[PDB]
Amino acid sequence: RAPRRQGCWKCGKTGHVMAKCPERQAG
Ligand SMILES: [Zn+2]
Repeated sequence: RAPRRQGCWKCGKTGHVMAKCPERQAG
């Protein structure tokens, strides 16, 4: 899943997305 949304689809930053961001729930 390439970073097509340019960064997370919630934080708004590259280098990681909503799947790799530091806060993606992950329960
Ligand atoms: Zn991020």
